Amino acid sequence: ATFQFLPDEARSLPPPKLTDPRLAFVGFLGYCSGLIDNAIRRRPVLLAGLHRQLLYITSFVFVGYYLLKRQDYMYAVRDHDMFSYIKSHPEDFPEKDKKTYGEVFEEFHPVR
Amino acid sequence: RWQEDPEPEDENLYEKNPDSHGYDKDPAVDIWNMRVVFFFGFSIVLVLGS
Amino acid sequence: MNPIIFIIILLTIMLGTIIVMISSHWLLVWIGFEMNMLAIIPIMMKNHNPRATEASTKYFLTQSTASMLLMMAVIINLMFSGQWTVMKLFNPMASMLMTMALAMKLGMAPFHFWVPEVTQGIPLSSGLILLTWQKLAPMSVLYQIFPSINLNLILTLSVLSILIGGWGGLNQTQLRKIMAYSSIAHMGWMTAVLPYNPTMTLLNLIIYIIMTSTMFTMFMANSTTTTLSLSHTWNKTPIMTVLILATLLSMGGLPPLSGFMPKWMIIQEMTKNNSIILPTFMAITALLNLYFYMRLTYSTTLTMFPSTNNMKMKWQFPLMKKMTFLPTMVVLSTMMLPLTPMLSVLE
Amino acid sequence: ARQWQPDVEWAEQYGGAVM
Amino acid sequence: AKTVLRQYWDIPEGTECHRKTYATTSIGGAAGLVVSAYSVALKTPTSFLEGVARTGRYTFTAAAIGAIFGLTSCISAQVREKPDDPLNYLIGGCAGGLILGARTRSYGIGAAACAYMGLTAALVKMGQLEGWQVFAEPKV
Amino acid sequence: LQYGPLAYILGEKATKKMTEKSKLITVDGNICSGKSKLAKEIAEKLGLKHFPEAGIHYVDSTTGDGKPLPVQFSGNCSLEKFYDDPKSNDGNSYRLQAWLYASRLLQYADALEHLLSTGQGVVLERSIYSDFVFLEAMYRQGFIRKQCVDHYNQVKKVTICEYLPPHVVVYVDVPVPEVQSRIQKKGNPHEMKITSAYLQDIENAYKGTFLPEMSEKCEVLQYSAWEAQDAEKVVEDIEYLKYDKGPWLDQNDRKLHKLRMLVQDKLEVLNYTSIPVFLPEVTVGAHQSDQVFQEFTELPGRKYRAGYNEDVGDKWIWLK
Amino acid sequence: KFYIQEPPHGSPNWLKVGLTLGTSVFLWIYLIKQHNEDVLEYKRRNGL
Amino acid sequence: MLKYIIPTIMLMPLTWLSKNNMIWVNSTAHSLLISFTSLLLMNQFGDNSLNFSLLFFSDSLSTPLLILTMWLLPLMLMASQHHLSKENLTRKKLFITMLISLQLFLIMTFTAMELILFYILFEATLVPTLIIITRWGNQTERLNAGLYFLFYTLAGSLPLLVALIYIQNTVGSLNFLMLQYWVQPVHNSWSNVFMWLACMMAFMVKMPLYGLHLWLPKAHVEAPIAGSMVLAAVLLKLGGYGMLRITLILNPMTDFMAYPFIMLSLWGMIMTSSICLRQTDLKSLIAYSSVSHMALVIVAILIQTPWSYMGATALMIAHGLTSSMLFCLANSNYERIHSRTMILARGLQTLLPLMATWWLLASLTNLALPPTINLIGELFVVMSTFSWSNITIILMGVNMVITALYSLYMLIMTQRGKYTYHINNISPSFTRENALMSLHILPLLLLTLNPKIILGPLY
Ligand SMILES: CCCCCCCCCCCCCCCCCC(=O)OC[C@H](COP(=O)(O)OCCN)OC(=O)CCCCCCCCCCCCCCCCC
Ligand SMILES: CCCCCCCCCCCCCCCCCC(=O)OC[C@H](COP(=O)(O)OCCN)OC(=O)CCCCCCCCCCCCCCCCC
Ligand SMILES: CCCCCCCCCCCCCCCCCC(=O)OC[C@H](COP(=O)(O)OCCN)OC(=O)CCCCCCCCCCCCCCCCC
Ligand SMILES: CCCCCCCCCCCCO[C@@H]1O[C@H](CO)[C@@H](O[C@H]2O[C@H](CO)[C@@H](O)[C@H](O)[C@H]2O)[C@H](O)[C@H]1O
Ligand SMILES: CCCCCCCCCCCCO[C@@H]1O[C@H](CO)[C@@H](O[C@H]2O[C@H](CO)[C@@H](O)[C@H](O)[C@H]2O)[C@H](O)[C@H]1O
Ligand SMILES: CCCCCCCCCCCCO[C@@H]1O[C@H](CO)[C@@H](O[C@H]2O[C@H](CO)[C@@H](O)[C@H](O)[C@H]2O)[C@H](O)[C@H]1O
Ligand SMILES: Nc1nc2c(ncn2[C@@H]2O[C@H](COP(=O)(O)OP(=O)(O)OP(=O)(O)O)[C@@H](O)[C@H]2O)c(=O)[nH]1
Ligand SMILES: N=C(N)NC(=N)NCCc1ccc(I)c(Cl)c1
Ligand SMILES: [Mg+2]
Repeated sequence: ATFQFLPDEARSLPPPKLTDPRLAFVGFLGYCSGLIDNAIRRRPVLLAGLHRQLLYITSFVFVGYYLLKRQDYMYAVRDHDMFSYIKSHPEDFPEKDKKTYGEVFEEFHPVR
Repeated sequence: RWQEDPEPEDENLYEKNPDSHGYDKDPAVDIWNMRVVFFFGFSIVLVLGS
Repeated sequence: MNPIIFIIILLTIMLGTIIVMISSHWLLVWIGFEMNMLAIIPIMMKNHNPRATEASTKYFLTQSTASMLLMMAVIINLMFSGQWTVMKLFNPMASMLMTMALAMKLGMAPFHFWVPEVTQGIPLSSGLILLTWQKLAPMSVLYQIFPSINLNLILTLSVLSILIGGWGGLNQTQLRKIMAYSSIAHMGWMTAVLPYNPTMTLLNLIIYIIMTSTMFTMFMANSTTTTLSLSHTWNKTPIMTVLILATLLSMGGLPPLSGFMPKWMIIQEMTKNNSIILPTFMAITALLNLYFYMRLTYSTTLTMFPSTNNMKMKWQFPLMKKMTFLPTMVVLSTMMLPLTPMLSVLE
Repeated sequence: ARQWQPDVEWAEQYGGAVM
Repeated sequence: AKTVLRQYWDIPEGTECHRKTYATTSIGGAAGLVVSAYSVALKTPTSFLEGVARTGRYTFTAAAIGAIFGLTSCISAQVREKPDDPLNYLIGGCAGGLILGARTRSYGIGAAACAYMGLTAALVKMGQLEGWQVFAEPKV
Repeated sequence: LQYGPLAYILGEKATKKMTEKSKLITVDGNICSGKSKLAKEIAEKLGLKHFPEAGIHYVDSTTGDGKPLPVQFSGNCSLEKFYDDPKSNDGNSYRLQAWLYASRLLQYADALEHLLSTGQGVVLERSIYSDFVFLEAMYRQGFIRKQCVDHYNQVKKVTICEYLPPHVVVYVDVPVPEVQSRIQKKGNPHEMKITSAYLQDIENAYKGTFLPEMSEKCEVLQYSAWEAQDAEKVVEDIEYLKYDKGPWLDQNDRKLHKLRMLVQDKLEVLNYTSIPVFLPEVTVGAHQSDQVFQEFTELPGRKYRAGYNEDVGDKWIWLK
Repeated sequence: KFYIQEPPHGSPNWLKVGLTLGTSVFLWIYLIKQHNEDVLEYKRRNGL
Repeated sequence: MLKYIIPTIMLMPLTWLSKNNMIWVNSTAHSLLISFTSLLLMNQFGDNSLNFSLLFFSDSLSTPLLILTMWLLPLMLMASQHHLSKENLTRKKLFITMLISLQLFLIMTFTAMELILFYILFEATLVPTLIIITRWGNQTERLNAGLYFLFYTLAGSLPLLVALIYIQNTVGSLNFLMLQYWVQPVHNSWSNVFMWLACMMAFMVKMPLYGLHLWLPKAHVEAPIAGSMVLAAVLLKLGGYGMLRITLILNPMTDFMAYPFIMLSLWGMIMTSSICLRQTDLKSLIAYSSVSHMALVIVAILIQTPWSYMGATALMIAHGLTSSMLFCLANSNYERIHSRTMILARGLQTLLPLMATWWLLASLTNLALPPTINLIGELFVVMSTFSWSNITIILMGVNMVITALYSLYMLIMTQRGKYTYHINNISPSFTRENALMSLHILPLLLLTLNPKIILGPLY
């Protein structure tokens, strides 16, 4: 759908687990930003403003959840498009008969 | 040509602490840093590892 | 300048860019460029000095000329297609003129001469808009007309930008002129991949904007505009020097930092198309960028330059600059590589 | 022996109009 | 450019070395003029004669490298009866670099020019044989 | 709200606070000319804020707890050492004048900020506009080098241009022979070493450059030794001045907003006082710079931004 | 030490501290509420 | 590998949250504990490697390199804590952080299944190494050394990135387990000649190959001691490790493409050994000894025989412990006389009798006295190189003669003869220094009892 961040069809995909390792990483980036925010302003890095440090983790996680949801949808679309095309053009994707190594001939290159 | 701090003197760790192990200026920390290296380095890794 | 007037003009700079990006009609695209140009000149002239006047004039003459070749391309396209829709052009002369028009707007070599001079002559905050936000509108047009773009023309502009951007930065001590030649070099990467995968042009544009904003924001933080003044930062804000080092290494494209992601993904899309020589040449020539980034790190973070006695008076005063989004931007400039697959959101 | 750090003569290499 | 390059590429290697020199001298002469035009424009000469004198040097030097390469490379092909050999161009590319050194009157430049021009020329011949694409056409 | 474009938009405009009494007054004069007494008495009668003359430790008095810091944090520049050996190899003479100008520059910014934000006038003792008289006196006597003056003029050019001169320039004329005598009566052993040629150069600079220049842009009132004694008669002269010249007539709220933005940001005020010009007298090597900066952050209340140091009592740091 | 001037951040700004903590609380509730609907709609569309 | 990655990452919080005076004690104690658990990687089977997940796997090539890596971290901390005594506290914690992050990149480099994941970590090791040399080096030339180190590496690495990406397009995967079964022969053509060079030249620069080595003596003379330990012990072996992996997909083209590089190595090892005889700088001498030893490793990898790979693995481990020990010994002299000139301080066996024992043992391993694992590695390479071409025994034999000459020259020049009269600050060896040397030599000699665990996958 045109200019939609997440089209409707994406709802038939399983949403990212809130324990997604990628999401856990995004939350870690939010935490790192909070510490840097304390440092550049010469505040105690770990302790100063935990209300601020908390909004960093939340905002990164909140934004990163939907970015991950669209990331998954866009790869699902890619596979859907690709598999459908292979079905629409059987003559371009033929099923070869696989020989076994007993039959296929490969040259031997000695290491002497 | 500027305002500079001269070249600092070499400090012999032995003069203040003749029993220094060379790990730290503070004697108590110097003892602990020796024990962990020897206990973990030799008693654990090399003996139990071997 | 009145604060309300500054906000209105700044919104008109953005409005013109938005018009270019939502227009389906070539005339409205042209209007968006004129509106953007009309609103950015007063931001260049803000501090009213002979250098700002020179920069504004050189910018106006270059942008005004490029806009005229753009409109000529549009009218030729109307002649040979009888329509105004923003898409592939229907005349090879129209494509050449529009491609050159957009190269001039972007400051790509050999149309690059204005970028170092205009950037040097305007305040840091105006240079930030110039080297980041002003790239969006011309790139959004390229994104839509690339099927008709001449491959030899676009790749020649890419190659020249990387070489001239790499060589030009070697001779600079002014931070604003180092960022200008860095910009030229990075534009070459964005257009080099455009014929093959436009999604990677967007990826490179986005990450470049993040890193460029991070550097300009930290230069603005200490009000530094030269190498030597920047070398005093260690004696004022030691943290700011570590952020500059990390960001500069990222701009240089070193793993495991974010800035390696665009070079990595562009090389991938070019090798899928059996382009080996060009990406190999581009990567090696990008070592010029890494060299004059490395010098900034040496004089800023990895050594301690001589300071001055009056520097001690600054120890007693906190940083007061807004430094908006700097904590978030610096983390995005460095620690994004593990999330590279997220690039499919741009698809 | 103290670690070497840039002096005035070294720093002046970056104070010119060009490199 | 396409026409002159095609003429050089579309005649068999190592045969009719007087023609090849016409093609590589034209490429060399043209490149020298392009340098002259930008140089004259960006670095204004003090007089009309200086501007013409500068153009003559760049165009002659570039054309001389073009002729020698197209001659040295072709003569070695017939001499060695190895028409499809990158080694021929390596010699042809080096000979060009030596001329650049003499015209610039610098052994260091002449020594460096041989290595880069000889190896660059050898790579171009490999590209032609193997089908290497510089500006590859989009395929996927 | 901290002051900024938003606060200016909402109504905070300097023309609201300012009145016929929002004036910046500067008292100048040679050494031991009676400036401080006169300036302090002018301030009380007119109800103005009084800034004592900016010394070496002025900056200390505006940050932290306000007490002077050890001299190594001002660069070891010393006024006493200047009188004892003004031709010292260590360059203390110019390091002092460079430091003092920066201190005056900071006091002027503070004075202007007080005027703009509250509308109340201020009285100062010397300023960045008259600080050069000590520079010239030092040079004529050979206490500093030609390069140092060049450096001073570089810094002054890119800093004094941003500000507005005082409305009133009160000046006290005390000829050198009386200045001589008034120094011994002070009893400071270091000052008594002052030569008269040095004091004459100071006088020549004031009467040669300062007063002629400031007459075109400010109101200048000159007083003799006895004239200065009746502070009430000095205030009477101030109260009936016309005020019909100088750049203050051209100031509008747009300009005073931009000016107020500069003076509230002290690191922007002091930006160019540390330009990378490598004079021996003001250049500090990396090891000395680094070692002293480590000490500074070890001072009480100095490690963190003000309001986040719980070694001096700050609270709620986890919610700030 | 006991600062001569009142620091700009002498005491907490309880309006921002109120809005900061509330905004975090709001966003977290919104996210989990959204994640619930996403899972339920996913199962619904997929027959689960 | 998470059981090694996660604890390594935890060393960063431990250092930063450690009490001001416990940074060296805490980091040393817990990095030694991590080294202990690294022995659990010895669960190796005859046929199948140890494949943990889609991302990481461990075989008998990577396992000894992992154990050497995690062992080297505590040793680097002990060696650094004296010359960093006056450093600022937060700058101490940043120095330890650079070393911890170097270990993190190294253990993931040696266990990545896929070659692009290997490439990214292979390159990530530059950033910490560059920062250590340039930030904590001592002299002016540390800035040039960082630049030569950076650009020599990248000039080779960038072509490798292109080659690896091209391989994934054509083969479909860069997973190393997958490549073992989908490997196809490389036929003659100029396109393949440059694919071979692209795949190998990045690793050649790391070894380093003779001709491309001139960055290494620069880095060693300018690096801090910890920099020199990791650079010599492990970072050089990134090139060898990558070669032993990537040559799988370069056959049979290696049959003739190896000739220029075997000639460089065989002749280069004689040249670099002879240079060692005339070096005036003790650190430069030890640097030039690494180039000579790694020439054997290059030849062994390129001839591709079961004996040569077994010898190649043993040398990389044996060299790693010996070269690191030699750098530490020279550094202990430097920390006294503050000079790297070899002829400055003579006759030190008179003044430091026990440190002369360490000097003797390190020299004996360096010249490959049997049955040290230094000789087991050297001998296997000579055996295989003889079957490659019998004449190589002449070059191999000459190198051993010269190798003994400069190894004992260095011992004789610094430890024997008459002491230098005016150097009067030679303090008795500290317990820290004596333990530092023993933690090098004792494992190195212990491995002669069980040499199989360092012979590699072809054992
Ligand atoms: C599971 C998590 C594992 C951790 C992985 C860390 C990955 C790197 C994350 C980058 C962000 C680091 C934090 C940003 C810097 C802020 C901290 C600082 O600048 O100084 C240290 C500071 C203590 O100094 P102070 O100013 O006095 O503050 C008082 C508070 N105690 O505050 C402290 O005392 C400690 C704060 C953290 C110190 C960060 C140390 C630098 C880390 C960056 C170096 C590169 C990281 C390694 C690269 C490989 C990636 C895994
Ligand atoms: C790409 C994959 C990875 C994912 C990337 C994610 C990037 C996008 C994520 C969003 C990035 C911005 C988030 C920044 C969070 C920090 C904001 C904060 O904590 O502010 C605390 C407080 C002011 O916040 P406050 O105004 O009270 O918030 C209530 C709003 N009604 O106290 C303060 O004074 C804060 C001062 C420091 C803030 C920096 C300066 C910018 C100003 C921000 C204003 C607040 C923005 C609120 C963001 C909420 C977004 C949900
Ligand atoms: C997670 C997957 C992705 C992995 C990619 C890699 C992630 C890296 C992300 C980098 C983001 C920047 C965060 C860096 C935090 C470093 C902490 C730090 O800055 O040191 C603390 C200190 C702060 O100083 P200050 O706040 O003013 O207080 C007084 C203390 N001197 O500062 C100082 O005083 C230090 C002054 C000396 C400067 C020494 C410089 C050498 C150390 C550089 C380490 C950082 C290198 C980053 C580059 C990438 C490394 C892999
Ligand atoms: C399986 C995990 C095993 C991890 C093992 C890690 C071993 C680390 C050994 C360090 C032991 C040091 O333990 C130490 O004890 C006392 C508390 O009793 C603390 O306090 C001590 O500090 C000083 C040292 O300067 C001592 O002289 C003094 O006796 C005491 O005040 C120290 O802060 C702590 O460092
Ligand atoms: C910077 C200077 C800009 C100056 C602009 C100058 C005016 C430009 C005029 C553009 C129109 C030129 O028109 C050019 O000639 C004829 C037009 O029938 C076309 O001719 C060509 O294309 C058409 C295809 O249908 C056919 O005639 C034929 O295949 C071929 O000859 C070209 O495709 C067209 O590009
Ligand atoms: C440190 C640098 C080391 C450099 C090492 C140099 C190695 C030299 C390898 C020479 C062989 C190169 O690869 C060679 O290429 C051509 C492909 O065009 C192949 O030959 C093929 O194309 C050529 C075209 O000229 C025809 O002559 C030939 O009929 C055809 O079979 C050769 O069968 C192959 O042997
Ligand atoms: N070199 C130098 N000395 C200065 C400067 N400002 C003040 N001084 C010295 O500081 C001392 C005291 O300041 P003065 O006002 O001039 O002397 P005074 O005794 O207080 O006499 P009053 O004007 O009444 O206050 C004098 O000895 C001055 O020489 C300066 O900018 N440069
Ligand atoms: N290479 C192009 N020109 N087009 C492009 N960006 N993708 C084309 C193929 C593609 C790739 C990834 C995804 I996710 C999807 Cl949905 C589709
Ligand atoms: Mg006084």
